[PDB]
Amino acid sequence: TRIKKISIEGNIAAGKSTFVNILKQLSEDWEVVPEPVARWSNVELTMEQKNGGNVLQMMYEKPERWSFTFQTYACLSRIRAQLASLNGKLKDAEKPVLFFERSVYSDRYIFASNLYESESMNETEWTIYQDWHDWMNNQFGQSLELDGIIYLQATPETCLHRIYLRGRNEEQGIPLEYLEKLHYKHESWLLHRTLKTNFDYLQEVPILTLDVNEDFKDKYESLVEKVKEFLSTL
Amino acid sequence: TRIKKISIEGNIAAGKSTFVNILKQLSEDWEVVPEPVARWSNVQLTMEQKNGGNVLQMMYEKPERWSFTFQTYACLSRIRAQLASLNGKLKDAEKPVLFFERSVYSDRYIFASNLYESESMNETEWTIYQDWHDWMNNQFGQSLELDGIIYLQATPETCLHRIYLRGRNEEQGIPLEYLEKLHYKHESWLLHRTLKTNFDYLQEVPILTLDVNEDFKDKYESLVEKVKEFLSTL
Ligand SMILES: O=c1ccn([C@@H]2O[C@H](COP(=O)(O)OP(=O)(O)O)[C@@H](O)[C@H]2O)c(=O)[nH]1
Ligand SMILES: O=c1ccn([C@@H]2O[C@H](COP(=O)(O)OP(=O)(O)O)[C@@H](O)[C@H]2O)c(=O)[nH]1
Repeated sequence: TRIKKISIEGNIAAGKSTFVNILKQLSEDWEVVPEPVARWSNVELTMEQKNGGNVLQMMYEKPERWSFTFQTYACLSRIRAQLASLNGKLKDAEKPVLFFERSVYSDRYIFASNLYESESMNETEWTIYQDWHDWMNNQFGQSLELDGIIYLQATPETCLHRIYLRGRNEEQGIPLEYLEKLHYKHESWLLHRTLKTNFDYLQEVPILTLDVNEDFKDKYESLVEKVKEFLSTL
Repeated sequence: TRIKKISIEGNIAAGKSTFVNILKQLSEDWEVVPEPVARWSNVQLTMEQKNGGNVLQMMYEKPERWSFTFQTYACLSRIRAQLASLNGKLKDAEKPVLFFERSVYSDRYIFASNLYESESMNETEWTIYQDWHDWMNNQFGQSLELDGIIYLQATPETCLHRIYLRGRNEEQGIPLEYLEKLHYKHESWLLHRTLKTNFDYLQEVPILTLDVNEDFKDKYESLVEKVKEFLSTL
């Protein structure tokens, strides 16, 4: 691939969707793959979305019965959406960048891992999942390997506040203590670089850490400048 | 691929494992991919096999909770086991044939389908499975497309008797009425060719139907002769 693939990572409600749609518009060479599960959320037919909608709501109702199915599908959907763009976009662009909202790595090492640590996945489901994940990506990930990661870093308070603001019903019960596990997970993974994964190149992937505690919706030029400077080093 | 891939299909206990190991031995050009789930069954600690054992026994205990997970993993395991042999075997062989015990088609159109009709998979799981199956094989099946099928045909009585003889504990409760659903499924798929699938080339795939009602363990030369004659037409 001659297209640069950057994932944007970070806590629930940190600002990823907002930042990713900001980026989209700043360049014709810049293109986005929104997170498939994002699509599913809202209240136009599509089979993935019918499935996604259903499993997402079953997830809220009973995670210990639907984590493995949700996370398997959430992942496949990601891989195919990212392939679709990798292969169908930015062909005439001279500096092509593809921004992935989140990645197959946060699928496994943040979200699936959490679910297993909450015992919503038992040892068999967790082992089956990582194996399938291992294999799925061993074959298909090859054109998906990330050139860089941007980390939108927000305190859990910030995140909680933003879940409020987003006002998406199903989300309003998410406690601070949950956002803090994820935050510790992200910190470990992208800041201290302690989280050892099964994808070796990850240990050498450049990370950009961006503080998004302060609202950036109308004031984002310095975040974009840091992105651009970052991109020119990859 | 210059290797010929033939799947051996048929009801539980019809004789596939037996016939497949018979074939293995008759030629250096002839090579087998045993069904992964077959592996899992016994005991007397590879990660697939720990997973496979666990989910297989959870399947016996509660199919309506584990059918999706079992059938997802049984299938991935098959795809990767067949890829492994497709790419690592029969390189120096002049007439190379790979015999697959069962296939990704019986995974879906016999076993998964059955489970869905038993209501062990709900509409979402069934829809997510076929889609994942569609997609998994749309990408990876390309070197797996079968050149031919052999159908080992046995009455359900025969099969039941053989489940008896195999003496595998977990299997001893399988009723005749279950083996007859599968048999009707196999008949519909490989005899009347009415079972319409999502893989178009399947409608033109040559099938060899072999009566294995009579024991063939010590008397198989005419079955092998039919196989060889079959193979020369592919
Ligand atoms: O600079 C920002 C970025 C985020 N948001 C708000 O935070 C909420 C959720 O943001 P987003 O969908 O981007 O979060 P994520 O996609 O990371 O989960 C929405 O109300 C956004 O408008 C905001 O007010 N200012
Ligand atoms: O011609 C035959 C075919 C089957 N068997 C026995 O019947 C049992 C079930 O057959 P198999 O395991 O091969 O069935 P499959 O599931 O592989 O179709 C095994 O113990 C076989 O040795 C036999 O004695 N003679």
